[PDB]
Amino acid sequence: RPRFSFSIAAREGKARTGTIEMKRGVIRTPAFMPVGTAATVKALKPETVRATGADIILGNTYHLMLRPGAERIAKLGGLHSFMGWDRPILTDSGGYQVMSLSSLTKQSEEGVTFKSSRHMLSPERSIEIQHLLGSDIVMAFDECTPYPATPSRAASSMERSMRWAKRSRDAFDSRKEQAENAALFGIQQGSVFENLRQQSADALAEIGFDGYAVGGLAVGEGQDEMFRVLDFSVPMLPDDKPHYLMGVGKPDDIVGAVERGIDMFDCVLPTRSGRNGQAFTWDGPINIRNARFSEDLKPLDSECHCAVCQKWSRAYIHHLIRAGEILGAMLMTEHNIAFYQQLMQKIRDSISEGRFSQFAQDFRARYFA
Amino acid sequence: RPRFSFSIAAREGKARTGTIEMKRGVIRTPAFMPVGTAATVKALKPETVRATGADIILGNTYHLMLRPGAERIAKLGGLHSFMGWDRPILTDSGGYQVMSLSSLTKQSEEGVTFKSSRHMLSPERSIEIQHLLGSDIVMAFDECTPYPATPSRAASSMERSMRWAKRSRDAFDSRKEQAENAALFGIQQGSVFENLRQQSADALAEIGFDGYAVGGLAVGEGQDEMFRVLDFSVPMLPDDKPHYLMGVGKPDDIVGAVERGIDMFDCVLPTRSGRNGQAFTWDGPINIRNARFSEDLKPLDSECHCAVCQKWSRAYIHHLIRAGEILGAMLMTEHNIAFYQQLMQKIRDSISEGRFSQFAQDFRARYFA
Ligand SMILES: Nc1nc2cc3nc(NCCc4ccccc4)[nH]c3cc2c(=O)[nH]1
Ligand SMILES: Nc1nc2cc3nc(NCCc4ccccc4)[nH]c3cc2c(=O)[nH]1
Ligand SMILES: [Cl-]
Ligand SMILES: [Cl-]
Ligand SMILES: [Zn+2]
Ligand SMILES: [Zn+2]
Repeated sequence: RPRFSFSIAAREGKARTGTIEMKRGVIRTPAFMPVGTAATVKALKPETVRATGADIILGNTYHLMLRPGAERIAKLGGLHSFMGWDRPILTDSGGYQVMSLSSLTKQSEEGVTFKSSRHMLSPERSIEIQHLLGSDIVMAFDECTPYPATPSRAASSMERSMRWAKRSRDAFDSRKEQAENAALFGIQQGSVFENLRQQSADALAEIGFDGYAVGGLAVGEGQDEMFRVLDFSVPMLPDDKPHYLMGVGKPDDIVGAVERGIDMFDCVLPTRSGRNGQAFTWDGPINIRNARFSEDLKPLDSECHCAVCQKWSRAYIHHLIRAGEILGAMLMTEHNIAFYQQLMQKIRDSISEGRFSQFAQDFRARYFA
Repeated sequence: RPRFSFSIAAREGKARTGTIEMKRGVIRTPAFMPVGTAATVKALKPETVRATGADIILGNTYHLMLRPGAERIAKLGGLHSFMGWDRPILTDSGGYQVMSLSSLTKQSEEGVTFKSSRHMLSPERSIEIQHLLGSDIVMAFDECTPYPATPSRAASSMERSMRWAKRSRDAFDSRKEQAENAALFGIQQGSVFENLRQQSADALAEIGFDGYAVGGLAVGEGQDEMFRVLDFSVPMLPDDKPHYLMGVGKPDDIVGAVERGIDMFDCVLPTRSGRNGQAFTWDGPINIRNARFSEDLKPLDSECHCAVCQKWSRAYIHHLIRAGEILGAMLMTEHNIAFYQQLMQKIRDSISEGRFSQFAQDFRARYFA
């Protein structure tokens, strides 16, 4: 098995489908990564995550460095062994979460100091933490520019991120075992500004990465604006490497992003909203807590192939979620993650068959009916 | 498959091992029933409950009549279909839970009126609710005498329970489909008083039941007293029918109760304490939240055959429970229920082999070391 090999099997417009081969497994693209922030995809055993179709999951440098700790996880055998997921794991670098979740932060050229306990993150420390975790796809340490931002503020922020991208590249390359067994992705910044996105793409390509994330989106800009930025931003990235849209998103966001050349996604929506009673269906989301479901014997979704829809009724799941029962969170989450994976499968198949445009149209007409 | 057939395969002293054959499955005795009060064994899919070795689970008339409702469950196809457990279910009659959980209660010869919403329970209504649920083993509607009680108060209480036992018998027998497909257990009362326990046993035997529960224990009396009462109470029950000790208990309680002739048990301890961080092991319970487990790579128990102990470390489960993660509750609960089932299996095998006395001694020496 290779360290990292991306092959594009088919295209339709800007959309691509293919595979990333890595030592711990193959990732089918476009891919959705369930989020496992605290070394667990919430309410699911890893075997269940796999059974839904997931090829890779996401972990977080920020959360794990605090609890249970990076050195501790390494001492225990690495993140894969610790949580019982033996397939690829992508870890975010901490750059977004530190600014989102920390009470106090101090930003400088060196990195970010923060209070959880006082800690520091820098390109070097982030790469080392991800090494200790045993991440298969390592993200460069970046700065997610707040939205909105003035052109000048976006520029200075993006430029720092690019300097941090080079430092990330160097730290990764200095660690032989990491460079031989893992991959490193760069993160494009530049807010909503075309010239800055271009400068960022140029800087990242000059350094060279295994894949390229579009950072700084899904930060409150809304779908229209996100799509507008993707329209010009994705073509700036190297065509022959994967394109990863961080933190996206709703099913319609995913479809539109694939139409614009994105290959990889992660989002807490299916897990979090599952726990909250929202189930995804081909006819749009439903809230299972609604009284209309109290005696509904149909499964959550009429076409869904998941184990939950094969066995339990809306009425039962309605009862569980109303009662605050853990099994309710389990079943809703398994269904939602399975729904997301089936969406990705339909996307892959339709691109492979040259009918993705029709799929996107059919999907939207029904989902938003 | 027969409606209800109890066969005793082996004995040692007062202990027995055997089988109850019912239409939905065989129950190996002595048996432990996981508790599924809200139509779910908390944090476990039914397939997982079965994988641990459970032959039968317990449901509750009181909880289900309130939420989601007995007529509703019947309309949806019955409790088995609703929750996805196709094997036997025993339902308590509501007599204990109504007095334990209701804010206001009014007791009379007719039954008990209570506030959850105002509701009523009587022998007739209880049997009908259990019919609507589709219970395989139906409990008579009784009164659990508070502890301590004066001899006279215990007597009047037990006598009412016996009148209610006859009414339960008659209501059950009047419902052809229930009488043909389910079994009915009577419940012995009489507090801690030998003469009252005898009068209760005589009354129940005169009426005739498929099995006999020892009621009115595990109500704060402590193990020494519970064992003292079991010493004289169990021999009063018909030898050729199952003996069910309601609400018991800790592993040592179960072993001692089997030594005294009990065949069936139910308790929330393995599930509830699992969620709270207590794991059962052959060397006694441990609290997985304790810092001493933070880097412990051993499984919860060194001998346990469960899926949790085959895959995950104490260190990981410690992290999950500390983090408030749902997977922590899932794994702890699966292990604890599996532990209880392995205890029952060891009990059955040792009685079968005529070495139960030695097992009880060995178990206690190690568990309490
Ligand atoms: N390193 C790095 N990580 C990121 C994570 C993100 N996540 C998002 N969006 C998440 C939005 C969101 C929040 C709650 C529920 C659903 C979706 N945007 C993000 C941007 C970045 C980024 O620029 N750099
Ligand atoms: N119908 C009926 N049901 C009962 C349920 C019981 N449950 C118990 N004990 C439970 C004690 C308990 C409580 C919390 C955690 C563990 C154990 N004693 C019980 C007695 C009766 C009884 O006499 N009649
Ligand atoms: Cl989540
Ligand atoms: Cl429980
Ligand atoms: Zn489903
Ligand atoms: Zn175990």
